[PDB]
Amino acid sequence: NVETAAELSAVNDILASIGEPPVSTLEGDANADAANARRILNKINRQIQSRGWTFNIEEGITLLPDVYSNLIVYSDDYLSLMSTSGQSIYVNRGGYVYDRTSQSDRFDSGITVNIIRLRDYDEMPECFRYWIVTKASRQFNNRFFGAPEVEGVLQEEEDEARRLCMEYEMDYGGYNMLDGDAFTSGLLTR
Amino acid sequence: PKEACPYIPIRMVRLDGESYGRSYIEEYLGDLRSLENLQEAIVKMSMIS
Repeated sequence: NVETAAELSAVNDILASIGEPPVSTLEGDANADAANARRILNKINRQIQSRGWTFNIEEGITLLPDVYSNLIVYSDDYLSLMSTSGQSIYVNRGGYVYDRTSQSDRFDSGITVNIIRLRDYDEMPECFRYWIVTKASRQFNNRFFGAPEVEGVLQEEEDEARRLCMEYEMDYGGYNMLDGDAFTSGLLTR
Repeated sequence: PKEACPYIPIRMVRLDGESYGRSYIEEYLGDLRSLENLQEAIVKMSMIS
């Protein structure tokens, strides 16, 4: 891809656990350590935005099919997509979203989806940046530099980072039991 | 005449140098409202159940 000013610091902090800083990562056939850690970084990104957080879940989004092909396109950018209310009826098939109850693929009008879109190492809160850096550091530890004690401390410190990031999520978007949900909103109408 | 005034203004609890009256519920309003809150919750806390 393209160099990013914060992503180089991420790949550097992966190698902060083991060894030396690389520079700028902008070559395919290159420093194998940097490109390898960059792959681990993007994998932990694509996994850490998979779990569902309340800034990533774009709620009422509308997708539109192509006018010629009449066929709305699932993507690898579309990380995990579900329907709005319940008993979601959309699934990927060929690379295209598909109804499993209407038994059809061609859509006339648009479609309303709760979708997760894949974002970068940037466009994320610093809580989640520290958590992707620490979990990818644990993976990079376990797969190349197999030392036991640094694995123990990165496991403990991953748990602390996830603790902070759950605190960020329950502080982002205050969820009150009795005045904000769908069932016991109507029970307390006088 | 002074004594046979057909407009009769009635006060419940009188106070000195004050043209109107204060209700009897006023004097026990606060423990009334402290009941209100304390009771309100309970109903709300029931609904969570």
